[PDB]
Amino acid sequence: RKQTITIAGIEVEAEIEGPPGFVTHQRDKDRKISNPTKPYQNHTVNKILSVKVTDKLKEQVAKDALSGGNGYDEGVGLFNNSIFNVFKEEFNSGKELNDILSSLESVARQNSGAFQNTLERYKKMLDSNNVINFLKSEAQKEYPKLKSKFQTKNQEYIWLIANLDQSKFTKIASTSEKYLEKGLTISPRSAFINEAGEIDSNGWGPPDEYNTVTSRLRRDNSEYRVFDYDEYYSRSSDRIANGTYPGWVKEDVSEPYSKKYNFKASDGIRFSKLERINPNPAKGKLNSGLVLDLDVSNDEAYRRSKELIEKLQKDGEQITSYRIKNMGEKNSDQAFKDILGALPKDIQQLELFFSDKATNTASLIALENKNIKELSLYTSGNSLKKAWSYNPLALRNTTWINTIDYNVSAEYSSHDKITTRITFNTLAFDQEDFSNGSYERINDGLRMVYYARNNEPFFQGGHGPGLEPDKKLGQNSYPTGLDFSRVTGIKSLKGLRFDDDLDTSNEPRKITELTLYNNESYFEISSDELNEANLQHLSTGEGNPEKPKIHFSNGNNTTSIRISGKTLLSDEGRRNLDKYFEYNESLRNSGKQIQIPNGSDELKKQLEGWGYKV
Repeated sequence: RKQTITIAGIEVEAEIEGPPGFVTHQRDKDRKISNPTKPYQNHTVNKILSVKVTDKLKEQVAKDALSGGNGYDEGVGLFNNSIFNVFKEEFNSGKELNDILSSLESVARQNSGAFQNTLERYKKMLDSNNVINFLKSEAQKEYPKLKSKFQTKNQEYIWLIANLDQSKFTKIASTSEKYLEKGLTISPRSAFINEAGEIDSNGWGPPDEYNTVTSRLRRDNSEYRVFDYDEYYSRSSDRIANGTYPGWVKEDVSEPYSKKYNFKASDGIRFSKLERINPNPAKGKLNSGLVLDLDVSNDEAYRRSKELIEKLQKDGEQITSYRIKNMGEKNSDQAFKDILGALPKDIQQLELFFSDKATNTASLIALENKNIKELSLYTSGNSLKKAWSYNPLALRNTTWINTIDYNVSAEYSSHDKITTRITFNTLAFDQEDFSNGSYERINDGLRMVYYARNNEPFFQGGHGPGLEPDKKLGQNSYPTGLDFSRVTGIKSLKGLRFDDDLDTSNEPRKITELTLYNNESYFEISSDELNEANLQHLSTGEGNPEKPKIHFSNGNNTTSIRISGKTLLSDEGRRNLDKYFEYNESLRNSGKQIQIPNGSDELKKQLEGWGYKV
């Protein structure tokens, strides 16, 4: 304990602390609901509690923020970024002081987007104030006779920044000292100057040896991928499309297999083989493998499908992976439980490219006893769309799920197909899960993605892992909604459990969207409303302005909530009864409730019992 580490090329004494261990209970192992082999761990490298800072280091953090350091930011630092080098180059040409116009023609026009955000790095100090005149190189004899001569503020700012004095700026500001005492350097790519002539930033970073997300990706790309690679990088959207990996070369080898399996060139079947650029002499990882595509929306590869995947066993063959491309792109109901069930007992990779137009996750993989699991749930479209859902039990014994190849961002043009992993944010249980009218199996899956596996980066979605993902799981993201639109028995949240074993040390989970099975113009709920859960449904609530959503499979059932049985409703019964309108955009037409003609009719605001549509 109390070792020394080089934070910024300079050795400093630090409170480096042990990385947490993910405690896996025997209930997780005995219910078959842990990750199946070598439990995944999020923080592969240490946190820093504090660095005992010294002037020798906080000086270098300024020299780095000014110069661009000597790493990834070495070219967008505060006094050698791209815009500042276009001015400092032109100002060294011999032209008279009127030449600021030639830099004005370089801050509008095609450069207009790049100057406005790079100017703002200085403009938080460079504005009209008495303090700036100390921070020019030697121009104290050139500024106060020139203020009235610039033809616009967009000239005067350029003549400012081209003549700031680098050796004056060696001072870190207060907020970026506390982040350095926590062990983080300023990132030169976002450093900016404040009014007192001192440096802070919109962004920081740890030293790379202690960088959690870079060390997680540098491990997961090395072990879990089947086709491993050494970098922290995501795959590019076109490497996702072309079935190709960093450090691997892909051969199409289809035509020799076409001689054996009678598929013609147009059919939407290809074989490819991946081999490494350098083979690895070690045991236990592939030096080559096969990827078979099945472009199922071509039709020919959907007729020639189930028989093919099994022919590719009985020929005496050992395929590493499959690319079920364009699932549903030509007709939305397209069935797959037979084809996706046809696979071996061990699978290394699956690329399932779902259609955005289908949104149809038929992926009940039916417990293929292990996947070494480059199980990737990719799409050719809007991968954040709130209609995406997955069955959690369908992943039970897959060792990893692809959540590194996330590519979607604001850049891409309208007319080209991006490709990315899905941000799954809802769970879709299906009709065989609620087996004999008991919640036993749904409480394995609904504990799987909320506790037993909730330190893996896939069982998380649109908040990622939080602070200490292996020890305070209550802080992590989780899939924020339930879809029961395919399991006809479930009328409510009854018998579902959302805190595991130690209810103080992790937050009880909550949900935000709930879709329920329904078919007729009404929805009928009977008397489970006394034991149905309210406190599960409040939308990540701190006193939240927004509301949860409740939906139905048929989207138009306005008539009423219908109610049956002898039982008179308790205090909690009125609470749960209100939540079926309060959260229910399909049904906020005046709170109408049809109690059947039997029993007391004990309420004020409730209807007769007849329900025929006019």
